[PDB]
Amino acid sequence: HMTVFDPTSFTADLLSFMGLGYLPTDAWQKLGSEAENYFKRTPTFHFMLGSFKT
Amino acid sequence: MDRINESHQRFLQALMSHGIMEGSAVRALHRHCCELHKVHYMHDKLDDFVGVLNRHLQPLFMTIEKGVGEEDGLTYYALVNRVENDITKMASDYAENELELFRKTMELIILSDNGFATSISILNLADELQSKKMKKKEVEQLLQSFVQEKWLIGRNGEYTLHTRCIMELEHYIRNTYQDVAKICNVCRKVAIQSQLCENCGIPLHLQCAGKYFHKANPTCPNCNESWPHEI
Amino acid sequence: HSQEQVNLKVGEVVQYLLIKDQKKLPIKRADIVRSVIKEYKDIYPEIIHRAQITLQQVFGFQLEEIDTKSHIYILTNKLQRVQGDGMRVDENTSKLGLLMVILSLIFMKGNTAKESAIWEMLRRLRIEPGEMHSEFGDVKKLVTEEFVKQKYLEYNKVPHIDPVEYEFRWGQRAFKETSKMKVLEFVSKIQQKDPKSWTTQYKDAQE
Ligand SMILES: [Zn+2]
Ligand SMILES: [Zn+2]
Repeated sequence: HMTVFDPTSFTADLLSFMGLGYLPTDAWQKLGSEAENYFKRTPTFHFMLGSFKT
Repeated sequence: MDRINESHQRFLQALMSHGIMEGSAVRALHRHCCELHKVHYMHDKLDDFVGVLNRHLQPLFMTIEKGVGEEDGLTYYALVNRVENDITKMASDYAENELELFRKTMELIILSDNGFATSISILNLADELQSKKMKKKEVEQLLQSFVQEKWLIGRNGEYTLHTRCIMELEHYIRNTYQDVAKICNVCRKVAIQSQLCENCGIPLHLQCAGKYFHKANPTCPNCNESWPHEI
Repeated sequence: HSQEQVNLKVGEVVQYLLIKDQKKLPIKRADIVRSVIKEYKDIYPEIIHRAQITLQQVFGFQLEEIDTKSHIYILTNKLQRVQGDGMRVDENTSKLGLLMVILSLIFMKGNTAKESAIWEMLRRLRIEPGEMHSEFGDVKKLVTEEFVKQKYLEYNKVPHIDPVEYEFRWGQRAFKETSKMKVLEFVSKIQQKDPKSWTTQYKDAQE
């Protein structure tokens, strides 16, 4: 006996978490902000001075 | 002379992600970083806190600078690069023709009396580029990126340099555009938006004009003609 | 080798690591040594060590090798990412939401998923590989190229299947930046369940 994963139930629950009839404009940002707490991603360093060739 | 610890690292990560932050948000970030990492929060030690970071960032040619917004008079902190070398040229944000257009737009902003470039002026600069040509749609998408990344500030289809851009490029502008960049007669720093003497052309920051002329017959500090603008 | 010139090289390596991380492409040790360390390559282990220590101490960043054979590195976070940690919410935030959904399907279905199964799921989230998306643009390129070059995903031909077909696995960067148990915790949270509800996946995440 294996606990089978239901991808259709999964997308239904994602859409609810994202805000339900259309998706709010911030739906993927909302999901991504939750997802970041499960990753160990580093921010990146960006600048303009010295980026010019040449 | 604190040892750099996780509160400093958390602060630096947040500032790296934002590029620039307003002063009241920075004070709140400092407090939150101390609480998140069990460091005793001292409201009176923000300068020391930033100073710890800057001591360690200095050999990386990075620093956390402070500046004042030309429009709003607010204090900003920005993580800025401080060197031009073979490694910094490996930055991958923008293509060569995109940065050519950025430089020509910056030049027009520096030259302009108002400190803003219009959409049409940027489209005309793009059409004059000697590099691979960009369509109108591509120019509009590039401008939206420059605004999103806080290199430009955009208002009704007009663009000026972001505070972040002035903070990082202050000395680059002074040297690359020494013939044309406005140097405030009061504080001697680059001015993008300014009040100009209409007789002799010298510039003052709007905040510096309010201070210097704070007087019922105000006169230009350079040519002594009466100041035409409102204080 | 003067200590001044070695110090300067260490700083250059740190700068190079930060700049080459800008789009989360992995960084080859051989490129650090060739392009930056140059005539100091006889002491490259010391120089990369000192750069690694600087990134740990100043930034809270960890250098990690994700391929032992080609010696390619990434930078991961030593600080726990939390709600309210001060980090900017931007377009890379939205991309991580999409990636997490894909990683979830792959892991929950036994650590491999056919490309067809991934697009079938994503269609219910109003994503189509061939239509520009209001958030992600070219999602076919984002999922099959960008995520793959970042090593978040593997994109592999299904062997011996005569009409060419592709399947997805987690990439080396996913195994270093997240974990099976963390993804199980995300899936459980979304579906208002406990991680131990998924007995099979829970055991896989423990080993
Ligand atoms: Zn001034
Ligand atoms: Zn005058």
